[PDB]
Parts: sequence; structure tokens; C-alpha cells
Amino acid sequence: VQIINKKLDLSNVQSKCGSKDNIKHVPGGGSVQIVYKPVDLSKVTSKCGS
Amino acid sequence: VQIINKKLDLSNVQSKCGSKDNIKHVPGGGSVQIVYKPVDLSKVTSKCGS
Amino acid sequence: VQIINKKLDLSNVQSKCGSKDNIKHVPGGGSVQIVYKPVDLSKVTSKCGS
Repeated sequence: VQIINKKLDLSNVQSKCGSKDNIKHVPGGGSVQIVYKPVDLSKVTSKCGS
Repeated sequence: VQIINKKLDLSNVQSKCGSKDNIKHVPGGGSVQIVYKPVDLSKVTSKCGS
Repeated sequence: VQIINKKLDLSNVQSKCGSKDNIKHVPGGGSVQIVYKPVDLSKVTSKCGS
């Protein structure tokens, strides 16, 4: 079992104006289990110039 | 088993204007378990010029 | 088992104007368990020039 993720960003100018993230990279060799059951009322709000 | 993540980011100018993150990188060789059940009212708010 | 995460950032100018993070890198050889169940009312707020 070979799993590969490759990502590039190349920029003159790059911007992100507000972001939110719950579970990011979770690699597991033998096994992975996720039990995602929040009472979620989370908000992301932004006003931007770019 | 062989799990690979590669990420390159290149910029002349780069800006992040507010961010929030709950669980980041969680590599487990034998096993991983995640039991994600918050009561979540989290906010991200931002005002920017870039 | 082989787990790899590789990340590069290269920048002339780089800025982050406000950020928040609960659980960062959690590497485990045999097993990893995360039981994320907070009553979370966290705010990330920022006002910025960049």
C-alpha cells in the first residue's frame, strides 16, 4: 500500500482572509477511525482588501 | 505501507488574515482514533487590507 | 510502515495577522487516540494592515 499526496503553491502575491479547520491531515498506517459528531454553531466572517 | 504528504509553498508576498484550527497533523503508524464531539460556538472574524 | 510529512514555505515577505490552534502535531508509533469534546466559545479576531 503506497499513498501519496503532492501539493504545490507558487505565487507573486497570495492571500487568505478568514479560514477555519476541524480535522487536518490524519494518516494512519494500519487503521484510521473518525467519529465526528459535534453540536456545531461555528462561524467564519471576514471583510477584505487584496 | 507507505504514506506520503508533500507540500511546497512559494511566494513573493504572502498574508493570512485570521485563522483557527482544532486538530492538526496526527500521524499514527499502527492506528489512529479521533472522537470529535465538541459543543462548538467558535468564531473567526477579520478585517484587513493586504 | 513508513509515514512522511514534508512541508516547505519560501517567501520574500510573509505575515499572519491572528491565528489559533488547539492540538498540533501528535505523532504515535503504536497507537494514537484523540477525544476532543470541549464546550468551545473561542474567538479569533484581527484588524490588520499588511
